[PDB]
Amino acid sequence: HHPRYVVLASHLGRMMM
Amino acid sequence: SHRKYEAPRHGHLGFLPRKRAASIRARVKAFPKDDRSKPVALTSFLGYKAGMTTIVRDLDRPGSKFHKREVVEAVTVVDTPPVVVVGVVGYVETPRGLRSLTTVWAEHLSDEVKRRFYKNWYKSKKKAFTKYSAKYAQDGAGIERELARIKKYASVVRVLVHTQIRKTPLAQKKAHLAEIQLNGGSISEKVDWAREHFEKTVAVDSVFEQNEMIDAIAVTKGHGFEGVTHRWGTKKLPRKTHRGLRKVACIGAWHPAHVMWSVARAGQRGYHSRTSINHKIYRVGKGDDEANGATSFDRTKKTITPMGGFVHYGEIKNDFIMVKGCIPGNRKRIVTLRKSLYTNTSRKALEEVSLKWIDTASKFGKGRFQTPAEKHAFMGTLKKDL
Amino acid sequence: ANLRTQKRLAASVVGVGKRKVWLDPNETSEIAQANSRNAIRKLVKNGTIVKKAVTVHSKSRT
Amino acid sequence: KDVVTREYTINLHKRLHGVSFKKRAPRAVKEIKKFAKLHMGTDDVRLAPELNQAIWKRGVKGVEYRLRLRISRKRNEEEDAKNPLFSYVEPVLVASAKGLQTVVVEED
Amino acid sequence: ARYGATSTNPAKSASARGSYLRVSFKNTRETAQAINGWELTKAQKYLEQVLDHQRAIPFRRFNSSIGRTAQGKEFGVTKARWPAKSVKFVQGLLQNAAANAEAKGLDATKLYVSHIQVNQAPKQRRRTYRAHGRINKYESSPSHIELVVTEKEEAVAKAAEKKVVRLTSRQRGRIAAQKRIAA
RNA sequence: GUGAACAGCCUCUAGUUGAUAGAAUAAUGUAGAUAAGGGAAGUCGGCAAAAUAGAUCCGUAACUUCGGGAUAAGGAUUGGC
RNA sequence: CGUGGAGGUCAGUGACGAAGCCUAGACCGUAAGGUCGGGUCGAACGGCCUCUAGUGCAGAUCUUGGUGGUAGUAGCAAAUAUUCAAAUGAGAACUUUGAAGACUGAAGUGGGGAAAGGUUCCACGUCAACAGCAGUUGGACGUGGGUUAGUCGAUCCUAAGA
RNA sequence: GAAAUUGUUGAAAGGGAAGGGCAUUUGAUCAGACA
Repeated sequence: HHPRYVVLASHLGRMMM
Repeated sequence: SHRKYEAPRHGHLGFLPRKRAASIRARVKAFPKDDRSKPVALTSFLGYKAGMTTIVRDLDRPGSKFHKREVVEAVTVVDTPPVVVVGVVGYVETPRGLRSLTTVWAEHLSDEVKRRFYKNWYKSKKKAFTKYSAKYAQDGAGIERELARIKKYASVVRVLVHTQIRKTPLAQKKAHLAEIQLNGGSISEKVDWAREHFEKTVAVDSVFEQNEMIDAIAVTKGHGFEGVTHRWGTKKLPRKTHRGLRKVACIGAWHPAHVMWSVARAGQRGYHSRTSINHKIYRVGKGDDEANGATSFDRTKKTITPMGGFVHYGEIKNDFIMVKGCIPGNRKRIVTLRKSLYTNTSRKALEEVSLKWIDTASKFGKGRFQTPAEKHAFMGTLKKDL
Repeated sequence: ANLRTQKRLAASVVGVGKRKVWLDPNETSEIAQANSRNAIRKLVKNGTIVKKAVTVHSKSRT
Repeated sequence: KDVVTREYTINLHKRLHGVSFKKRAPRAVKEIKKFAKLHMGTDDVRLAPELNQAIWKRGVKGVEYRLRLRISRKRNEEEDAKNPLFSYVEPVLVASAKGLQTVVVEED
Repeated sequence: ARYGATSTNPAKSASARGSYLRVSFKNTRETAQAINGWELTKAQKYLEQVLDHQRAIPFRRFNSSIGRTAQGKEFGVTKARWPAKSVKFVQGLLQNAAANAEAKGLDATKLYVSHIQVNQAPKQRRRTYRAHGRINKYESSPSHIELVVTEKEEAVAKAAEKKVVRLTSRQRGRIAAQKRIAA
């Protein structure tokens, strides 16, 4: 069977602020 | 916002689209203006490009620093055997353009000109103008009634001429066919001249003179799909560019929200139809003349062909026209020469040229000798000599 | 004919590597019947399996 | 349609000019099969093992500029062979394989 | 033993079929459509030439992003290919169909492919491994194939309806008038 | 074997010849290169690449916790018989 | 109006075909829906008067299962490299044999072991599935054979510790 | 043995979407008063 997990997390940078 | 530093655009918008030409012949869009006063004569010619060589001559240009001094210039030779006239076509002026009205062919057409009407000659019955030739019959009423209509109605008369390919060294056996406009004389004299010249040849010396200025039309050398940097000369991106650096960075703004025709994009480079202008003739040689390459100041019996033959062409054995510089096209290709469309009175146009020496060292390398007799004198006997 | 096991046994019996053992290409049907180390030891005598010579490494230039 | 044998010379320089080094000897094999077809009209061409050694004598990228060959057109004895005839190429042992022109070899 | 829609006389046909065959369904459909309606002799020379690479199968529906070729000209198409593996299967079933026809006594010359169809079969499934430890599928696509060959015939239609005309009273008065004026 | 060297390169004993293939050689790529004249004018920044390099002989500054700096810097030689 | 079930009745329907499904075939109702013809099928279902409720779906990044367009598309491009002949076979670029050219290059692509796996070891038969191409080959599938100790280990002693 | 999705056969339409509402022309298909 196929176990699954959180795909990527992080590596999305940051925005506006 | 506005671009920070200005600069001219890359490329010319008058030469769009940059696509392959429809035919290997570049077509003569415009012929010289007519005046009925002079004699009948052709306005263009057909030839085959051969190669290039070098010329040394004096300069007759009062005022310039090099007046009465030697100068070395480049020239390109065009193999031009005589052309054969095989028909006449008449054009009427209509409110929505010119329009052909009749084509009258000759009786006997050579094999190499009727190869132009077959794709698979080797398995054909050679049925071409077979029924048309039975029109001359015993009287020729049909043919002479057709010519009557051209004299009556046509305002522009042209002539169909096919080049004698078999004489040139090309492996091709099919002969080109193109239309040349007749200038000079009444509409009556024009169609008579064509009829007398059916199956007859027209040599190059009867069209061009030595110091004329002419225009060349031919299809340029092809290269295939090409990137932006060598199709439009765009700047290259810095070294540290992800996803390539031979690309145009910005291909437009957010709005209009469509890529504009003015942007540089990759695609076909080469194989276009071009019309260069203002080329001065330097020699009108004769095929059956030895010492085609000699001059008043040289005086050595040698022909125009370098040692070992023009690379990728062969040897010249017919008439030829050498012009100052480059003409569009690559070697071996059909090239059509035209008379200029205006009277050029500049000093360059009127200058008369007398050559001093034509080059014949081999173009297949760093040639050192001009004649095989010159090689033997310098080197002396070798082992392979008797 | 699949004579892979015959090379293996031949190498140990003749006492060399598999790169140094020769099997006669015209005696396939004979070698195929040799499933014992006795049989391989009898073909070596016959000449159906021969020991290839060692490649030369001459010390002359040295 | 006839049993005929002949001797040729093949200029392998002009056929391997520009070819990648790891593919010079293999491609020469293919060109001797193309050459035998052009002259004998047999789709089935069998190269002798001794010819294979002549080609591969100097590694992948050491093919000889010219090779003298013997092409023999023969009959197919095999049942249900697609083609009645087939060719067979062998090497010819000579000091220098240049300066020679094609010539027929008599059966006996 | 039940086939698809057909309209030919069963007494003059012989059929063959094969099921659960591991060959691409998209390729095999193009192969079958190219033989549809041909005479049996012509189709079998045609397929042999596709293997020999002299002719090509015109690709019509399953043809997105494939290459162009000069051998689609005759079929009116610019994209075509040479499905080797799918030609062998269709080639095998035509041979079976010819064998059945001679068992029934049909005349081997008039046969033609009056029916051929391909539809999907249960998948065969596997696993592929992707970056970041993700599993996906790597399935196949088998196909069912069937066909029928029939004797050609010559039309013998006849005995059609007369289509009697029903005249009104006003019309019959006119027609009677025309008769009296002239014969 | 070469050499200071279980560096790099070639070979002997032994072991593999395993990684989907055939055909052409477009643009854009990844990896490896070379460029006339100028020589950092590029860039936030000599980022990247280049130039130096082994061994023998000569010569080696400021400063110094007197041990170092130091392979400073700068030159010359090198094959075969 | 429609659904599962319950009490009464129609002495209701049915293996001479109940329920279910399909039908640009028909009729009734504004509608929710009811009714009939045909084809498929094979065993139990409905009208009317009442009772009762786990009682009606287009959505919830809804739950489980099945299937598409993308699409015969992206792609199967690291580790220098393959080639000629015969044999076997329905079939050979990939198996077996022979000849050739190459590589690991003795801190190896060699020769053994420790932890860990558990029969993968060897033979015979064999190719539906697995070896992201192929296969006659295989660490695959079916069936069997195989691991011999007074001396090599465990066992015995003690270390941190229990 | 339903639906999604799919092959063949038959009918029809197709200038940068398809689908729907009112009305009729054309093609196909259905019922009948009937005595």
